[PDB]
Formats: sequence, structure tokens, C-alpha cells
Amino acid sequence: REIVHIQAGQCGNQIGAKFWEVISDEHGIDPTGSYHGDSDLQLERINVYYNEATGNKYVPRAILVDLEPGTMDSVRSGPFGQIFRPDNFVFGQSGAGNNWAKGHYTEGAELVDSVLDVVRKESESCDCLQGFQLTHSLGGGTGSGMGTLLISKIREEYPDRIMNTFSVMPSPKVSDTVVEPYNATLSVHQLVENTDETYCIDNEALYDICFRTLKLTTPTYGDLNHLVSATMSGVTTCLRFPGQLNADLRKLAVNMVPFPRLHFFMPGFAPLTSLTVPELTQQMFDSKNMMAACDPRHGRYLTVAAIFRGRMSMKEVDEQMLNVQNKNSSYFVEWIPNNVKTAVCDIPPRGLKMSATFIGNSTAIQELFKRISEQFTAMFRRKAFLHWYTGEGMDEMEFTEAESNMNDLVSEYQQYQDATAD
Amino acid sequence: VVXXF
Amino acid sequence: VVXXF
Amino acid sequence: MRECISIHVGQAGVQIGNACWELYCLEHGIQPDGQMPSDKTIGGGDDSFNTFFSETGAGKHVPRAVFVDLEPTVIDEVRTGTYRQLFHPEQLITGKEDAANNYARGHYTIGKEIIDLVLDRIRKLADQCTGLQGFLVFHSFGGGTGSGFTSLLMERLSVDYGKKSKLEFSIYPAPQVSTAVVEPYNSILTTHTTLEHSDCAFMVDNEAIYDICRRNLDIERPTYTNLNRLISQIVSSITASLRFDGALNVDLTEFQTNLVPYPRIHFPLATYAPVISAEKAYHEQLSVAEITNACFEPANQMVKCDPRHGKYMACCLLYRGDVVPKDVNAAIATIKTKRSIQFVDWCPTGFKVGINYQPPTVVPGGDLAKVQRAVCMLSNTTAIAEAWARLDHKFDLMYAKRAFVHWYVGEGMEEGEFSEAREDMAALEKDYEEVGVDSV
Amino acid sequence: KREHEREVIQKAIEENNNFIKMAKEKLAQKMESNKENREAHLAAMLERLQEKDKHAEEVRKNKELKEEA
Ligand SMILES: Nc1nc2c(ncn2[C@@H]2O[C@H](COP(=O)(O)OP(=O)(O)OP(=O)(O)O)[C@@H](O)[C@H]2O)c(=O)[nH]1
Ligand SMILES: Nc1nc2c(ncn2[C@@H]2O[C@H](COP(=O)(O)OP(=O)(O)O)[C@@H](O)[C@H]2O)c(=O)[nH]1
Ligand SMILES: [Mg+2]
Ligand SMILES: [Mg+2]
Repeated sequence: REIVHIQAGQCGNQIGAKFWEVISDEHGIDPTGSYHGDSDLQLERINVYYNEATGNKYVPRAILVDLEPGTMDSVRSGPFGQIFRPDNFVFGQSGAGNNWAKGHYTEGAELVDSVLDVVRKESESCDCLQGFQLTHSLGGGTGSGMGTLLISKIREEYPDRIMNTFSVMPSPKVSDTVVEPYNATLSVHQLVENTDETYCIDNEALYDICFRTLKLTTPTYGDLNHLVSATMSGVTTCLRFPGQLNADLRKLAVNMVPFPRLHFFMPGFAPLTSLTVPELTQQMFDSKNMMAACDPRHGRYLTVAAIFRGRMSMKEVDEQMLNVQNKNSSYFVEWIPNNVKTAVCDIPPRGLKMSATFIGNSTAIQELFKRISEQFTAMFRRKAFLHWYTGEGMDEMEFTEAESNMNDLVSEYQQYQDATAD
Repeated sequence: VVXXF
Repeated sequence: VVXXF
Repeated sequence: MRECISIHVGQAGVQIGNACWELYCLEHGIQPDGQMPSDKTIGGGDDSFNTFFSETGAGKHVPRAVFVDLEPTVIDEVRTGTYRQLFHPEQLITGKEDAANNYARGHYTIGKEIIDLVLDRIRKLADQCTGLQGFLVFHSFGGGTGSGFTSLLMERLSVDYGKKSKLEFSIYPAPQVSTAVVEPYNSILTTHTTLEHSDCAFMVDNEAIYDICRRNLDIERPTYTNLNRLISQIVSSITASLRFDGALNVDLTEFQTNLVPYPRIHFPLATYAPVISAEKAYHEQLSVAEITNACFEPANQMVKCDPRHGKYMACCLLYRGDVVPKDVNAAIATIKTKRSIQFVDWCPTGFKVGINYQPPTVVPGGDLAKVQRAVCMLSNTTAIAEAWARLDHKFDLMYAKRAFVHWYVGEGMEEGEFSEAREDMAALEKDYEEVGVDSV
Repeated sequence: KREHEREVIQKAIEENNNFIKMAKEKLAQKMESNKENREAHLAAMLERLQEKDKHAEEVRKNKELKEEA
């Protein structure tokens, strides 16, 4: 039933905030927390993301966290800042100067106990907590380092609940910070062991979409985020509206994750303009519309979820989704039959008359980790910048472990890509 | 690179 | 074969 | 006397249950508030319809049923729906968290939290029976509740009721409406676990039903409410002999005697006719001779098998409506001439026929034409084994790479439980082959 | 014929009783084997997360030396 939301750090709280802005809209929830919608399908499964406070007020079951207060006052000052439960703001001061170690072990650990207090407040309330979804970046220090701390702290208290993450992979084309290839490989080392399902949001892809496809002369962060919110509303449509397929976090993980480690998804959205069903379908299976910087035709699809939103012909969606599997038959592994599923939601997303959201576990996602590991080993072969971490008491071995462990994951993707039937 | 929400 | 007294 | 208790497990089980009990009510003139103006035996009764319905003081006719689900959404709609008043709340049993398409969750983790309560409520129904025949169990092969909890309940019912008959209506998975990649896994597990606890199981292939809704009813993209309405007619045909009686009526247990040569060979093939729209049915009435012929057209089969490439071990014809012995007899003579219909050498070739004069009715705003007469053929053909093979192949491909196997181990199951279930399925296909061979 | 007529009916009881017996047992075994296997998988999960909690202190107690020098 209920999901508990956690956003953490600069990126985490930005994309987190926009996510709520957007679905609050879809469910007809205003910045004060009242309902002013037309359809009853809106409040059908509102409990998944909202609590019903006194005075029929809907309140995002969402916890905001940071080590600098900068980003969070921007949020409370934002369009929707008041909708949030003020108690669920939990920000430190000592900050983390984009040091993963400061979020994980040192600067983050004094605050970790106070975040967890707020989680328990929201979890004890749940009629039936299915699990948690997290928003954060893997380049920073708070969202990256303290987010991965938090997951581990929540898991050992809720080990049979589902752990879901929208993780933002760092690209040079968006942040000139030099230590990002370290932060990422360190948190990815945590993600493979401690999350059940992880949506890979790649900035190289978000920039390139904006510059190449959207012709944004200079793309802003809000420009990138407008894609992220479209995606997030897209991949959670089945969680939030009365539907059949993947209606809860567990049933999605069961359909999407054939092997516990390989749970890193390549989300897709169409139309990407920011319009026909055969067009939507082709687009959402096209490289350009991928929110991770990968050509899926450079690997094979283990599993795929497609969600078509808007008023359209379901026979047509059916015939088209069969079309693209037949024509692209080679790109779907033989040994998992019927690995592609299709949802259809009446309610179009705000603005569009119909969209298509794609979610794929492809071995082409190995392309994304390889890029991080080239950026990582290049800096680490020389032991560069390692004082910022060892300073915080860490160990150089814990980098190797994080290196070699991340290299195992890529093999595993290549293993199953190269597997056959009989 | 110059990239503000 | 369908066969009632 | 000879009461029958229906158990509706999981979404498919429950939603099909809705269709069925709405239809039964329309067949016996029972209102959605349980009242039945025909029944003059107030508070009690010995009538044919009392095998599926109990009576109360208020004059209220109550389904001898239980709806169970590990999550409240689907049964909640029953609690608030058109036929809400028909049941008593103790009959609608819900968990909070479903089995997430996991057999292991249905059989163990979540199922164990509710099995006792379900059996307590099943027991309370059994106590209303002067002489129980047995249970009917409606479930999906693919769901976690439909598969795992059903196996658990069936095992528990074997123990608490010994050898009282247990019949399944099992929804076999089809890709056009599949909800889980692991439905092959769940299928093989429940089938194995239930096999020695089930006396007779009617498999409903959703691809077959999706096909027939598309072809004979010109439904563009069939819904669950589409399939269920057709499926209910078929179930109604099979249970008609238990709910009505006349001189020409043959009890289902009699059909059962012919249909099951060995305790494991208990999966009859259903083929139903006529499935026809109101537009086509207008001015065109179908004869005893015409609907009988349809039964041997694989397009009207309920499981996608090919009986032609298989051998027959039995044939039953469950007629209802305007059917006379004379016409049935001539009809079968035709088909004995116009078809080939190979039987195994050890079985006789006579067709066991039953007839209920009570005509088929239809649900309002249904897509099916209201016909004067209809027929369901129950055949035991080796071709039904094709259903196991398709599913066994799907199962094989994934277990080769142990795909998804980890969601099962994590809930407590072993790899041994898989390989074991799969070996039973291999034996069953082998069994279904052994019977086709000629003797010496 | 009378001695045989009893032997037949008590054979049927014995076998329908034993079906009930085996079933009751086969269930209780695989239901207990399931409880053990899940409790174990949960135990090892909690294990790994608790050695990440002592590695986290060996890092907070590694820095606590460096600082003071
Ligand atoms: N014909 C028909 N099939 C259905 C219906 N509902 C579900 N199914 C089928 O059942 C299978 C999925 O199992 P479900 O019954 O939905 O799942 P469940 O029994 O509730 O078990 P969990 O939800 O995992 O706890 C799929 O193959 C569906 O196609 C229905 O109303 N009619
Ligand atoms: N898409 C997106 N990425 C961001 C945003 N803010 C920061 N990032 C990315 O996150 C990485 C830096 O992490 P950051 O959020 O600043 O760390 P924090 O201070 O601990 O929260 C860089 O790779 C940035 O590109 C944002 O608003 N949107
Ligand atoms: Mg269900
Ligand atoms: Mg009566």
C-alpha cells in the first residue's frame, strides 16, 4: 500500500521536489494540500504517496534531507514548500564538500540517527508499508554518501520491505567537479548490494537530450529536471493509479529483476519534444529517447516495462508492442519468454494527450558503468585526490573493493548477454 | 561548463 | 446413446 | 443433500466467482438481495438449487462459497458491489499484502497468516451441509495467491476432509493478458503440489478464451469482464447437472467416472457451443445438430490443444435447453460418420450424454446471444498434454539460467522444490503419452 | 466372504487415513523447512549490514587518530 519517500542532497531535493510538484498536479493536489480534481480515479490510490492529515489535507509522505541547508530552504520557499510536513525537514550544517566519505562515515553519521527517527514516524503510520523510494545523485557527497548510508540503515530495520532508488549518474558534460568518478563508484558499490531496483538517470543523456534533441542553446538544471519529472511520473504511473500491471514495488521488482544484482534500469520517455501509437512505441525503444546514455542495440533486453498513458486504442498498443518485439526479436534474450509487459493508463500526463514511458533492464546498461570506471581508474591508478577520503578515516582497499566489485557487475551483464538457449 | 532550477 | 419409464 | 462448496482464490478466482454467482442467480431467479420468490420452502429446502445455495429465515438464499485473497482490492469491490447483500461478510476474506506473483509468498510467507482463518470459515460452511459432495476451487495458475495459497489450501483440505472430492477450475496463463514473467514457474509448482489432492481439474486457457472472444464475439481487445462472462457460461454448463435435475440429467460425478481413467489423468478438455453474437444470432437459430458439431471444432476449445493429433479416452456432452434424445442421437451418428475421432484401444467409444432442459440465460449487457439450446463437451484427450508442454518449455528456458529463481529462494523455497515439481510435470507428460499407446 | 468383506473396508480406511497422514506430515515438514530457510536468509542480510556498521566505526576511529597528531 504505502510508499515512504526520501530525498537527499542538492540534486536529490531538486528532483524530489519536482516529482511532487508533478504528481500532486496529476492527483489534483494543490500546494496547500487540498483536492480540487474532477476524476475519482485520482484519489483511488492517493494513499500510496500521501497521508490524510486533519482537515482533509493530503501530505507528501516525504522526508527531506541535506548537510547544507541551502537547497532545502529553496524548497520550503518553493511553490509547494508548505505541502510538506515541516517536521520532515532534516538538514545538518557541517556539510560535505562533495566528499562521499563525509556523507557516509563522518559528517553524515551524526545526522543519520535523526533522519531515521523521522522514517519511523512515517513507517509506524503505514497501514501496509511496501517500501521506500529515494532520490539522490551519485556525484555529490550528501546524496551520494549519506544516501547509501541511509539505505543500509533502513534495510537492517526493514529487511523485507522494497528498496527503490532514482540514482543520478554523474557526467563531465554537466559538472566540472573532479572527484565525481570516485563518489559514484563508491555508492554504486553500495547500490548493487542494498537496493532492490535502481532507476539510472544519466546526466550525459539528460544534457544531450536537451542540447541535441531539445535544441536548448544553454540547458539549465531545471531543463534537465523537466525530463526527470516526466520520467518519474511515467515510471510510477502504475504505482499511483488503479491498474493491473506492476501496481506495487514488489510486483515490479519480480517482473524486472531476474538476478538480484542486475537491477539497474534504463528508463525511457516519449514523446521527448517538451503523434501516433506506432510512433510512441518506436521512439521509446530508440536510443535517443533513453534516459541513460546507452544504445540498447549494443546489448540485449532482459526485461522491459512499457507504460502508455493517454486516451488511445489498446488493440493498437497491443499490435504495436508485438510489432517491435517481432522486428527486434534478436535484441530480447530467448531464455526469458514474454519478458516485455505493457500498461495503459487513461489519465494522460499534464500537457500531453498521450505519452509512453519505458523501463528496461538491458545489458547495454554496462555501457554506463564502463564510462564511470574509465573515469575512475584513470584517477585512481595515480592515487589522486585520495587525501579527501583517507582524511575522513577511510581505507584505500575500500576503493579497490569498490573497483573490482563494480567490474564484476559489468561481467555479469555481459555473461547473460552472451548466454544462449540449448 | 555553465549549467540553475 | 440418450435412452426415461 | 450433496452440497457443493465453491472456493474462490485470488483475483482471477474471485472475479470469475463474481461472474459465476451473478449468472447462477439469473438462472435460479435469485435477486441480488438473496430473495427468491419461486422458493416456497421458506428457511429450508431440498431442491436442486440448494446444493449451491443455503437458505435463511429472512427468505434469503446464500451462496455456499468463500472468496479469499491476500490483498483487499478485488474482494473489496465485491463487498461494495451489485450483489453485496447476497453474501455474509464472514465469507469475504482479505489479507493486506498480496503474494506479489510469488508462489512462495502464497503458499508460505503470507498464506500461513490466513490459512487457519480460511479453513475456520470453510469449516463453518461444511457444518451447514447434510451431505457434502465436495469443493470447487477457482484459481489462476499464474498468480502467487492463485498458485501458492491454492496448493496450501488444497493440501489442508485433503487433511481436514480426507477424500471428499476436490475439483479445480484453473486459469492457464496467456501472454495477451499475462501479469508476470514468472507465471510458468508458479504454474508448474501449483500443478505439482495440487496433483494428488485434486480429483478433477478443468483448465481454462486464456489464449483460447481471448481467441474466441475476438473471433466469435468480435471483441477488439477482450477485457477480464469479457473472458469471465464466457468462462462463467462454461462453468455453469458443467455445474448445471448439480444445480438442476430432470429425467435426462446426468450428474457431474457420473461424467467424472468416465473422464478419469487414472487418478493423475484428471484434466478434461472443455469445448463449448454456441458462442455467438446477438447480431449473428438474429433470425438464425442453431440446431441440436449444429451445436453438437461445434464441439469438435478446435476453435471452440477452451484449451489450445489439437485433439486430432491426440487420442480420445472419453467423450461427454452436457446439453442444456431445448434438446431432445432423438435429435442428440442422430447428431452423434452424423459425427461418428463425418469425423474420425480415434479412441485408444482400451476405452469404449460411446458418448455419455446428459441433458438439462433449463435453457441457457445470459447476463444483461453481455456480449453473448441468448440461445435456446447449448452444449459443453468434456473430453479426455491426450492432446491436453500439449498445454503442459508449452508451459514446461517456458519453465525450462528460465530455470536453465535460474532466472528469477532468487525471489523464490528468498521466501524460503529450494532449488530442489523446483527440479522436483518439474520432474512431476515430466512424468505427467510421459503418463499422458503412455495411455495413448496401443496394447499388445 | 464375511472375513474378506471386513478386510476390504478396513483396508480403505487404513489407506484414506494414511493419505491424510502423509499429507499432514509432508506439509508440516516443508512448512518448517521454509521457516528455517527464510529466517536464515534474513539473518545473513542483517549480518552483512551489521559488519558494515563496525567497518563504519573502524573508519570513524581511524580518522580519530589522524586528527590528533
Ligand atoms: N480469465 C481471467 N483471468 C484472470 C483474471 N484475473 C487475473 N487473471 C489471470 O491470472 C493471472 C494472474 O494471477 P492473479 O489471479 O491476478 O494473481 P493472484 O491470484 O491475486 O495472486 P497475487 O496477486 O500475486 O497475490 C494472469 O495470468 C491473469 O491473466 C480474470 O478476472 N479473468
Ligand atoms: N539532473 C540534475 N543533476 C544535478 C542537480 N544538482 C546537482 N546535480 C548533479 O549531482 C552531482 C553533484 O552532486 P550534488 O547534488 O551537488 O551533491 P550534494 O551537495 O551532496 O547534494 C553533479 O554531477 C551534478 O551534475 C540537478 O538539479 N539536476
Ligand atoms: Mg492479487
Ligand atoms: Mg427452498
